[PDB]
Amino acid sequence: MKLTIHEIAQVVGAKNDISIFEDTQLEKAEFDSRLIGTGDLFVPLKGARDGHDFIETAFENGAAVTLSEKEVSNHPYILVDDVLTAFQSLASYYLEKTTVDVFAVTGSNGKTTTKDMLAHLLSTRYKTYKTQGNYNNEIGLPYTVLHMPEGTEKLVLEMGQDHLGDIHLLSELARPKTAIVTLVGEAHLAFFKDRSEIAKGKMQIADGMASGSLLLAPADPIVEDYLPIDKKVVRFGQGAELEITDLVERKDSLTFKANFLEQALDLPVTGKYNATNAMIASYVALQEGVSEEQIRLAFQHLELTRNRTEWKKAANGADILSDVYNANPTAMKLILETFSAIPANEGGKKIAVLADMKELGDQSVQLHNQMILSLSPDVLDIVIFYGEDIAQLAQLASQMFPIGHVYYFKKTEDQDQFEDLVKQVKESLGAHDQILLKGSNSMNLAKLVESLEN
Ligand SMILES: N#Cc1c(NC(=O)c2cc(S(=O)(=O)N3CCOCC3)c(Cl)cc2Cl)sc2c1CCN(Cc1ccc(-c3nn[nH]n3)cc1)C2
Repeated sequence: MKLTIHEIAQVVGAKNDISIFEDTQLEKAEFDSRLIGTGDLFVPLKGARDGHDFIETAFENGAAVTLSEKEVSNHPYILVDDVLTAFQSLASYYLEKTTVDVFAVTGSNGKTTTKDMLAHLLSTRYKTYKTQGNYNNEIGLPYTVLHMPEGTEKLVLEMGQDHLGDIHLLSELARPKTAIVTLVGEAHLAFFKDRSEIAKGKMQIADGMASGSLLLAPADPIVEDYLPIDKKVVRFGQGAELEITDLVERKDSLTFKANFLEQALDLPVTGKYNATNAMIASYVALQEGVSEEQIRLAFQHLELTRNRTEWKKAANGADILSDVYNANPTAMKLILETFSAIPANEGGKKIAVLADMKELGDQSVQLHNQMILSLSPDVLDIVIFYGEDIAQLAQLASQMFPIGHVYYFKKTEDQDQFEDLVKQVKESLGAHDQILLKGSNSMNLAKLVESLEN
């Protein structure tokens, strides 16, 4: 991260006199104080708590400077109207400074996303960096940019949306050289009206691109009204310019042929969508001087990530939302908010299962308690709590919810009511229910999610 204090202040329109402080070359930028090391930039954001509360901890951990919306006594600080806007301005600047080629991709559906496939193909030739996990939003994307290893030649940025316009912002921020749009399987759509509005939002990905730049978009007509006018658009799907003409899905792998490729590709995954993802990633990689042979060998060893978190089904028909990514309090708040904003299926309830977050140190109990502000008796019919640090939150919810709408199960260094928790979830979960599970990744949460799926 080639950045100094005065340079950031310049870039973000610092409102304080920065010359008071040394112009130190910075190390990395973090919004999670646990990740701060010597020489870092702290970025205090509105999370489950406002990151301003953790500025002192950041400096104890070695931060050299912090962005801030208020004066910070006894520490170097960069005073701005809004930290996140500053963060985003900084990432956009960093892209201008490094002039890295940016590849923007939407839509993350399973265990081998277009973002991961594309980065993997570009890596054959180029120092390539990419969005890690699900860091694809107004916070994750700027973080990704600022974490790009010095010398990177190609940067693959996934861009997600929760509300229409989210992708416009990210595209205008990143100014992609090239973009890919894929459509997924909504199930239920949270803050989006219908499939058209979904497609509208995804096609904003081309908003920040220069005329004549390449955009891959599906053949599906839902995107038609939203096609850019001044980009080079290439469609993919049955009948379109890019097309899969043959496909064998085996045991645990798949072989397929794309019209524009000389030979079949082999992938060590299953599913239609993956062949499509492979195909469109391949096309772009070809445009970047990667050979078909390089692409074929590359796919012989492709990474599977965690299943990019979404909905599953229990074997009784219920809708499971298991959120494995990001075991931190803000991610807990946020998934609570998202899950809560989904309407319940006709005939069904909404159940949340919450377990202890880990590595919150001395602050663990209070940060769990903080989730009370994200729990609403109106939308959540049953909240079930599992762990030890989460006990006080369970108590708070039991006071704030109707009689009988909360359950707590103990998990300590000795006692463990996992067995009871499982029974209770099974008894409470109807065929038309929605159930959210969120905690750290434990063997038990994993055993639970599995007793439902089975
Ligand atoms: N709120 C909050 C906290 C965090 N929030 C995040 O990591 C975070 C996580 C997310 S996110 O949802 O995970 N996100 C990632 C980016 O892509 C989008 C999805 C987002 Cl959008 C935003 C934030 Cl700000 S991480 C974290 C917190 C609270 C405190 N933490 C550890 C800690 C422990 C002890 C002390 C302490 N205080 N006094 N003595 N010790 C201070 C901090 C770690």
